[PDB]
Amino acid sequence: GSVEKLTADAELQRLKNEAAEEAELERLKSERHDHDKKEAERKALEDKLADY
Amino acid sequence: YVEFSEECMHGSGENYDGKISKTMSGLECQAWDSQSPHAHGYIPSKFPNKNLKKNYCRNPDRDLRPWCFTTDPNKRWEYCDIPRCAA
Repeated sequence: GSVEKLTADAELQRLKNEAAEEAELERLKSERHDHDKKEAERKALEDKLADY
Repeated sequence: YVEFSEECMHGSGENYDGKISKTMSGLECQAWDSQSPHAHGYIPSKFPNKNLKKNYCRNPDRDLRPWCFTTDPNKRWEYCDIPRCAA
């Protein structure tokens, strides 16, 4: 197995990345940059609370 | 090569091709074409124009300053501190 703990989160981000990969890749790369910094705030308590 | 280096970069440095695989925190950078368990969609093949190779710090977003992914699960990506020109 692999790290599939954030299956829903990864899927959402992937679907967005795939859709934006067309031409909005420039925006996608910037959006993820500002969103991942927020992920550190969410995943901090999220990953801690969620055991599985 | 030497201990006391003297150089400068152009603002953000989106055209930075310098060789460095460490963050400003002295953390080891992960290879762009690697497959450690990370969450990302930055495939080098998607941005061949930014010359993403090995585990060298790059900036495909053209943001404030170059960054890179870390090989430490405690961190995702960190920025790199490089001396920039005054003007």
